[PDB]
Amino acid sequence: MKVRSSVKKMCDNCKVVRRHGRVLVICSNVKHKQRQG
Amino acid sequence: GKQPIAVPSGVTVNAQDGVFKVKGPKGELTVPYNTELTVRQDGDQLLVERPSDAQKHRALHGLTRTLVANAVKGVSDGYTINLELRGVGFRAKLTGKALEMNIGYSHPVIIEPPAGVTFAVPEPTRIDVSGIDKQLVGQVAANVRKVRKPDAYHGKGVRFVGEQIALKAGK
Amino acid sequence: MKGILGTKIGMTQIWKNDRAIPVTVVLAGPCPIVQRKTAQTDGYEAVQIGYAPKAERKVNKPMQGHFAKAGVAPTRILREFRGFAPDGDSVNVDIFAEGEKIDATGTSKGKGTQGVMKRWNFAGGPASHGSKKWHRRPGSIGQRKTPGRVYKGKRMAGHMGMERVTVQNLEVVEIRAGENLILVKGAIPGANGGLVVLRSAAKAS
Amino acid sequence: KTYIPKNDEQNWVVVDASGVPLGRLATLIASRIRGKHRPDFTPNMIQGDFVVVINAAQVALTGKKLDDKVYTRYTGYQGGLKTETAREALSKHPERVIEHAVFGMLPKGRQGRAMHTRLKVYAGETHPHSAQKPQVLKTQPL
RNA sequence: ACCGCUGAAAGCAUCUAAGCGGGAAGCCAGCCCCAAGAUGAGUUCUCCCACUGUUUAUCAGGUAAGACUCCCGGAAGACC
RNA sequence: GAUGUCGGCUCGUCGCAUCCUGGGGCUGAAGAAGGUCCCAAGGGUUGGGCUGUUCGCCCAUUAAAGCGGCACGCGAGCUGGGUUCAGAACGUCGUGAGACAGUUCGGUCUCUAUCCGCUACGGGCGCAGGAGAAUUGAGGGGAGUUGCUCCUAGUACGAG
RNA sequence: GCGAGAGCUAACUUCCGUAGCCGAGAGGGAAACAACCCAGACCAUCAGCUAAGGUCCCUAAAUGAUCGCUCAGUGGUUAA
Repeated sequence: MKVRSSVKKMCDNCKVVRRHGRVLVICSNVKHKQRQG
Repeated sequence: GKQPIAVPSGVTVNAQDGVFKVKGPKGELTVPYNTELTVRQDGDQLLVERPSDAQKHRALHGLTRTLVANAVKGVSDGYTINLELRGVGFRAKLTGKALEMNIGYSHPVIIEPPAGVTFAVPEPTRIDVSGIDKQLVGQVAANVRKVRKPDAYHGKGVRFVGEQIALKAGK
Repeated sequence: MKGILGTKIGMTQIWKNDRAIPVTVVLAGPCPIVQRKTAQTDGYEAVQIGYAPKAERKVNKPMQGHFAKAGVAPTRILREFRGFAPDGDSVNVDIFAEGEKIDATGTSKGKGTQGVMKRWNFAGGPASHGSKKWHRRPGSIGQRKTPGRVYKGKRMAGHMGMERVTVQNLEVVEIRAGENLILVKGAIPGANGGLVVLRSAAKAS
Repeated sequence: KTYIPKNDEQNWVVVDASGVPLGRLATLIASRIRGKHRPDFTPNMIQGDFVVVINAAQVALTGKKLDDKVYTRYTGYQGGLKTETAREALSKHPERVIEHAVFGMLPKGRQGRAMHTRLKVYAGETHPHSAQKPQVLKTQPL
């Protein structure tokens, strides 16, 4: 999991989602797994 | 936006109040919704209409329909998911209705189906969770798919037959 | 739950097979039943047993009635036990069984007013390299202009002992009914002649 | 020259807390207690009727009854005596959720305290009516 | 934290905005000890019971149940 | 018309930007062992040698051998090794008296606690009779650690 | 506060210019509080209108009216 302040796409997958007051990043690949929190 | 509504024979809706009550051949099922969420049957088919249209609304909208349409194929055809046990010595037996895992753990894993679910096993290497409520089934085949996820090097443990599990591949 | 009153009596040596074991000989005399509390009278379920006897010439008038209210015979000690019952009077026969683990609960021998080295261990200090705070005396009570006081609970001298205590899970080694005698492994609280209460494991392994 | 006091009065009202927004309700309770449309309407001492609340357990909040509403409570020398609970967490004692949100909207002085005395909540309903043998003018909120 | 079921708004997809579940030496309960001066001062069992004193001595005074005083002790304790 | 100074010792308690134990994502993660980011402060965090030390280096261990705060926590609590009195010495500066980035041996650290606070223990009164005794539990406190061996299994895994 | 030097366009920092206030200023407001905001106390009065500020309850006064904005507790501690 990657908690980064600046969260953005990293390939034509990265699906920026919004679960409980948080900005997430689900990509078909994992190393792209992001999350401001 | 969603509107079509196949309400085949077996059914029996009862929009009485907010408890959009239902009854079919598989067993009377009940699903609540939003009151200001406008819906009932017109002519033959059915439809859930809506007041305002943009978000706070068109969402519950696209929710309810999908939801009721479920109770349909619900009491109409009943639901059943098919799981796959995979890996060396992985195997499920049973006990009454109790799903019985056997997946590498120093001691066996027993799983018990809740109030309206049923376990079945063909070859102690394939599984099945049938039932009435589309949710629970999913909401439980999960609990079974969880007793052991597939690994990134051999994709073992329970999975979804036509499951796509590529392998990292190590040494 | 279950339980009965008793008197400590002393410890001694005893071999169970080839392993000598120290044991605290307790006497849990037969106990009377002088009042059944029920979550319908006292709002809660429980029992009142009695212990040592007492001459009626000592027995207050009111106390007589309470005991007479069950026709028992003035004891001199009464104690409650939650969620218990039986019919008649409570003895250890059948109650505790050889092998059961129990929680003996007497009253610690009273140590009077004790320092910190003794009541809380502390460490006092020196004994030779400069002093006036030889061994005992606590070091410092706090910090400075912050928490310009001392905390609530700081350990300091005080009356040590004379407190209720409970030493859990004791193995009832032997049991001599016909003598309301019982033998427990290990040491029970308080001194001989003291009232000890033996119950079932408060919560055991 | 201004008016004086009375006494031989003790209006015994019974407000209902059901579904109503705790706060609002509270303010109301806190109102009458201290002095509503007031008799001699005076400071010195209280003439503010006696309040009986039923239910309580079914009072009402909004976004937070899990989040935000955290009734804190710091015991002994605060050697980490930081004890707090979610309001929903006050399902053990709804009774206090109210009772302890009103003693706030009430003077805090000598008299002030003697004023929680007249507030008298009950987590129930009809059963509560038992601890109720005097008047009972049910003056619900609004 | 993290993993999820059913799933719209974006006819797909989504742990989610309706909803539902799993989940930490931590939190609350649980264990042992204190505890109604919890002045909102609780509960239960038992005992003693309704004395005397004329607007001149308006309330105290015999007493019940019970207890203190005091004596002799104590595994209780500085004194209490 | 005085807020005692470095370091120890004693006594603790708090934050988390967690040192170890707990849970988790990703790993270039086979397993075992690790890296790293997230959540998480319940509790725990060893004994020696050198130095006044803090620090740090080192011996032997450990699950670990956290970092900081509280007048660089704590002298009406102890020490007094350190350094900012009087003696004396060396080097150095000064014609000198004296001086010092310095170094070195020596050198009285004040029985009596009033208010708050704190630990124990009593007396009063109160709790709508006067008494004996048995309790409910509002609330509050204490405790909350970790290794190793065995078993499963020489399995899963792995060319081994 | 405004205009500059200094200083890290740091400090209840420092030095000038300039206006106001405290100093020599009570009263209302700003929870509390020199100088910020309103306003300058001759004494007496259970009389009245207003400023800055305010009008759920702790306090005096519309939980006011109408059209909107945000579900964060933003409101009730900063930024790329």
